[PDB]
Amino acid sequence: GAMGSMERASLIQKAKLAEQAERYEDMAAFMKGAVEKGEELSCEERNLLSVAYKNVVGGQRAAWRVLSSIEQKSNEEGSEEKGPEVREYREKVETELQGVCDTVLGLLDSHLIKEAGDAESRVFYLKMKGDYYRYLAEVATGDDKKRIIDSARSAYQEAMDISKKEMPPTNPIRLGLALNFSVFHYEIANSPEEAISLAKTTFDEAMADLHTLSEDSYKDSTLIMQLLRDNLTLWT
Amino acid sequence: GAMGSMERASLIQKAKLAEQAERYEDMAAFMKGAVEKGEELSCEERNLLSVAYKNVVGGQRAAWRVLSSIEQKSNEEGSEEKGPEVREYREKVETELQGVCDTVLGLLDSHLIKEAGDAESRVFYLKMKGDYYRYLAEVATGDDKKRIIDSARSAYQEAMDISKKEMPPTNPIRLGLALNFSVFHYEIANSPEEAISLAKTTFDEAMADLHTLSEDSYKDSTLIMQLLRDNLTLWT
Amino acid sequence: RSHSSPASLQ
Amino acid sequence: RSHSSPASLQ
Ligand SMILES: N=C(N)c1cc(-c2ccccc2)c(CCCN)s1
Ligand SMILES: N=C(N)c1cc(-c2ccccc2)c(CCCN)s1
Repeated sequence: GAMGSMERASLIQKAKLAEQAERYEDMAAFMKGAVEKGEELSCEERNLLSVAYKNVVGGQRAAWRVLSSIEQKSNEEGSEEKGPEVREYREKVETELQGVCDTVLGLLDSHLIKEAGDAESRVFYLKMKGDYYRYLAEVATGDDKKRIIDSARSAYQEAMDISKKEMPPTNPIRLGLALNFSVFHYEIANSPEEAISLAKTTFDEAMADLHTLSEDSYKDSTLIMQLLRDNLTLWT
Repeated sequence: GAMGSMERASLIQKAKLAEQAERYEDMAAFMKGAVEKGEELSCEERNLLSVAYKNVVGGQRAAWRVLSSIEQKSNEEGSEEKGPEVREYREKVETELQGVCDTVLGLLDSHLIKEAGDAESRVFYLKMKGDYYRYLAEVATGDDKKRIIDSARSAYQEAMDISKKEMPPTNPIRLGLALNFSVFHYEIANSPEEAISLAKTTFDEAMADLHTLSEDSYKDSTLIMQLLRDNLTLWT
Repeated sequence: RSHSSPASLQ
Repeated sequence: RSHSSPASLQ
């Protein structure tokens, strides 16, 4: 890799600079280089990895949705033939997005997940695995879409099982996992009732545990709880 | 070039799709491919070329300013030594920015300017030449900075001479050129009085010609006039 | 569109 | 920072 010659600490430092400069492709390349040093990642470093790739894939997803919409309009009754260009360009963006998802999944498989023993690291990485399979599912058609959906589900479910046994109901990693699994149910798996039930139960169990928290932890947990509530308002 | 196999019309179409998707690096690559077909560009196509590269270099300039500021703070009295990483990463972004500017300048020199005979195309391209030398000047230090500044000045001056002879004072290309030359004077050439004088004279001469314009042209001209006024408010 | 988690969690 | 021209001009 092009980052093989740079010190691990320098890659981390530069990822933080790239974040400040809103250079998320650079940030992701630096964090990929850091992962490939082979050492486990601290909490802060896991968060840098996630921020970098979420921002990269976020731009790709937004672009894909714009293009896919134009393409669907182009395939309506009464629309003019404009050639293969819309499809080609949507496919170009789609392929780049799938490449980023495959890169992230490859880092998780080689070897972040297998070395992650603490609940906070293991749940974080399994949630990431579910998320990037979910992003693949958003663009999937044809004969592997069911398997991609099942891969997302399986990762989220393993993360949920650990989180419920090992973390309090207000833990922000647990909350963000449940939030994203509920989105999977609603948006990917055609299971809106499951999504609503999960969001409700997650919110209520967190509410009942807020009394145990410091002011700063209360702010972290309630921020994610509000996202659960926002989705419930959208979905009901 | 990687776009050599794609039709000119398809490149233009995809540049417009890339704009809609906010994929400005793609947009620029498509428009570079279109220029390299060797045909002159229409007004709409010149605007697509400029939008694409302005957005690309705009992100680079914003990132460079963030990094350069961090670097200057790191070189204050009492700041801790943090190694070569800030400088290295600022240099990486700077080199990428210079590469984009050199690419644009290369397209203008090979062969957009020499084939541009109408005032609207020639002034547009010479203004672009001044702009991209100005962006180079923003990051220049050492022994060629004076020559880069003079290259910007020379391009802007040739464009100004044509625009004053061949275009009305409200023409939006003429106005945007004068606006950017005034910014050059203020921000690059250490000539704030020249900047203020140019902005004032440009604004007043446009004001006196607004009566000749349709409603739609009036909107185009007054939009740029307001930028001249905004700068005058900042500068005085 | 549904809201998903922010990238940084503590 | 000073304002410069928008990229698209007619
Ligand atoms: N540079 C970034 N984006 C972040 C860094 C960290 C972090 C900093 C120290 C220790 C552990 C994590 C975040 C925690 C998440 C907040 N909700 S975010
Ligand atoms: N796709 C874009 N960004 C633009 C396209 C055009 C244009 C469209 C038809 C004919 C000439 C120019 C612009 C003019 C500039 C407006 N102030 S902007």
